[PDB]
Amino acid sequence: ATKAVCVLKGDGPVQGTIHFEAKGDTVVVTGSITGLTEGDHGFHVHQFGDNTQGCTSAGPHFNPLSKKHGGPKDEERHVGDLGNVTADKNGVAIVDIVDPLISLSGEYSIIGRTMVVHEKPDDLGRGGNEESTKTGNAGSRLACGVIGIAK
Amino acid sequence: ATKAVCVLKGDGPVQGTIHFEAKGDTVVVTGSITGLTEGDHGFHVHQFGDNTQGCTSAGPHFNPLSKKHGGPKDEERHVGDLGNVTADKNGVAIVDIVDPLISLSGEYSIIGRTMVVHEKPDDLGRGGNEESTKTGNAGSRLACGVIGIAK
Ligand SMILES: [Cu+2]
Ligand SMILES: [Cu+2]
Ligand SMILES: [Zn+2]
Ligand SMILES: [Zn+2]
Repeated sequence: ATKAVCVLKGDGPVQGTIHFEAKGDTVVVTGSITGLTEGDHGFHVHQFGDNTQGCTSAGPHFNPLSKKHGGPKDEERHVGDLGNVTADKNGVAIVDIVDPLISLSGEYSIIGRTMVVHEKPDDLGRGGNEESTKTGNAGSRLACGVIGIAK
Repeated sequence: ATKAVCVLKGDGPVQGTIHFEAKGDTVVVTGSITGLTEGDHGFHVHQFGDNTQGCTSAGPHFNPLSKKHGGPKDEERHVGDLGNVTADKNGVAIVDIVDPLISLSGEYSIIGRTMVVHEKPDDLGRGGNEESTKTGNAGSRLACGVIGIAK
């Protein structure tokens, strides 16, 4: 309801624990992802909490409003579009995102969906090519986990 | 949501995929678990979809009505009390459960909670000790996963 958690795992070395907390009409996303290459990595909620085929079965970006892909600060974005996390030289990205569109309740609830961190930076839907309007050219899914209710 | 899914894993060899489907006011639970010892094994929805410390962080049986532990056919049961799955001599359990109390939406939704399969049979709350009324003496948590929305 007010707190959620996600453990991201994959076939490679990328892992992390993400926490979610409802604050006013926002959700605060914190935690850290480890094992990344230094630099930016796309970071989105995908539609399905389905880990039967790794991160592949998570489906596309959570997009209940049928909008094009964007950055978290854009009006035109998927609900799940949380932009980029940035990993330091040691491969650690400290996640600190305050987002007004995702929710832990109601129609926009991300409970039971999947958090995904990507191989490449998210171009935030500015590129204008076809792939940018769906995924932001973030490339493959390095690690993922199902978003669960937390104590 | 009308469909849900769970991938079970643990520290040992126990693995399986559980599927959930809403039909009217019931949820149909199906799937398979391998790597179990022969015989019965407790099978419950636990409160938190928190895998940060393996199955230990899932918390207790999901219990919004503050009842004692029981079997799924009892009124005096936890919402998460789905009884026993049964593994054959080869360690394979076929899951086939129809339950009217768990739900995939609303107040008793198990989306974002944790499915857990246990070391020992669930005595269904009729073991005669204080432990029976809490866990059914199912023992340790062999494998678990967070319940996610499925396509
Ligand atoms: Cu993504
Ligand atoms: Cu249990
Ligand atoms: Zn997107
Ligand atoms: Zn119970």
